[PDB]
Amino acid sequence: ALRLQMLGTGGAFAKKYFNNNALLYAGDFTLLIDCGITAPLALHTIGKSVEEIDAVLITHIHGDHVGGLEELAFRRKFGSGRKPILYIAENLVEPLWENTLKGGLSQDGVIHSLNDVFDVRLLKESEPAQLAPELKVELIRTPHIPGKPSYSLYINDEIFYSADMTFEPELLMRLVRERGCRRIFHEVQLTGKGEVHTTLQELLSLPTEIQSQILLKHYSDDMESFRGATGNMDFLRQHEVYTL
Amino acid sequence: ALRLQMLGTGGAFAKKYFNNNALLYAGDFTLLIDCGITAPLALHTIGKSVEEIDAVLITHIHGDHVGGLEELAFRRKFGSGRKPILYIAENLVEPLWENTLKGGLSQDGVIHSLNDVFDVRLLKESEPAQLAPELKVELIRTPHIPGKPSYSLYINDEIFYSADMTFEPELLMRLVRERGCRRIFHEVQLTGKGEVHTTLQELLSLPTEIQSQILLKHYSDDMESFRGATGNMDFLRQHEVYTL
Ligand SMILES: [Zn+2]
Ligand SMILES: [Zn+2]
Ligand SMILES: [Zn+2]
Ligand SMILES: [Zn+2]
Repeated sequence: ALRLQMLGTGGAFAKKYFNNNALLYAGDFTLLIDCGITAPLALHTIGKSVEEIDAVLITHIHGDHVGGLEELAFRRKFGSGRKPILYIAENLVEPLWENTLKGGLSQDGVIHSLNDVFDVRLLKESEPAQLAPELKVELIRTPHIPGKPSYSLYINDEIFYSADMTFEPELLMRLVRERGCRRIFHEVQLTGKGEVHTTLQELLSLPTEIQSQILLKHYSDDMESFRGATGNMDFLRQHEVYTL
Repeated sequence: ALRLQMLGTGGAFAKKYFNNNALLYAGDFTLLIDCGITAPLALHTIGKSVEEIDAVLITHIHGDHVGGLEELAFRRKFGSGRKPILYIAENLVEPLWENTLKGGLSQDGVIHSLNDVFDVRLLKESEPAQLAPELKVELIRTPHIPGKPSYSLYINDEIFYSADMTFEPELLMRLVRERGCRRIFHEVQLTGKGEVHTTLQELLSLPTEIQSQILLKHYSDDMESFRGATGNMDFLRQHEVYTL
């Protein structure tokens, strides 16, 4: 059975919680979903070696989702030398390398492209990929920063992992209505206007049945002020291991 | 009098110590020297608001020195809106923006260049700059990664801050002999071959008088195994406030 453990559950600036990055365990296969500036410290905190990461999947380009990749890449290069598999949309490959990782990683005789530190495997929007015997993943293009591609994930045909996105209640409802969706992991912006994130006020306007599927992530340091005030939804606990 | 507090004293992969980033205090003026993936968490740990950072100086492009700049930039943009001053060599401006920060920070109507999030002030190699009444800083070009510009700092005409560099004992000796150098903060690679860092074995070959000036930084998680074995040198303590 698939297992999920969040390395962190926090929004980009939270300090009680690490960056919102997920570990999925399918048998011996370990997928890291996003790898922010705190992911190395978070891995250390739960006692997980970078050698145990079989693949990394990148949902969009922001420091709390890609800022730890340089450390992961170098440590694997200097350790066993095994390049982690990197799952990513084609339209994020060039920005991730050319505008994010190249500055620190590149070195004349040594590292020239993403392929020198990762085993790059492109995912196509709405084309499911069997990552491992019990782990199927489908990218869904969703909005976050205008003009920048960002993605959510549909897992094993029944788990929606929102990653970072603005409010899309028809998407949620359609996944539950047409695609068998049973569990939803949704980011939430607890205070302020939802310009590039989904607010708690927005999620509370969802129908009761959709709220019952939702565990909340990517949240700020005031999360404890809201415990018990999220209707039928609840907050993911950082480092807890969930089955499914 | 000038004061120094390391946000972290660790090498790039250390987990007992944060990334090797320095705070300098000259009266009310606060300079951050480098801003790695751990710098936001380290600032939080010592209770320092990002609003108190008056300027940031970048010695070279690596995640443990620039990987926290995206979070600093965004938090200042969304907070008081005051752009931090960024001191940097001209030949690092384009790689820092185009190949490191642009991917996550850029946004069509909003952020197009480094100047949209920083007040960029170029430093010239070997041209001292008075940052504040009691803080003069001079970039010295030193080797670290072949083909990449990286810099050390000469402060108030008498403090050498090595930042990241390979072994340059004639430089040290010449600064002590010709330029009045009284204190040296030097990176150290405790184990392994010194390909892009200075090893402890190398520093131990320095003359006794030069060792007496040196406090060690950028060190790995096995630092405590070496305490008392560094001749007349000693290890910097993370978060201690030093006068000078
Ligand atoms: Zn995020
Ligand atoms: Zn984001
Ligand atoms: Zn370094
Ligand atoms: Zn470096």
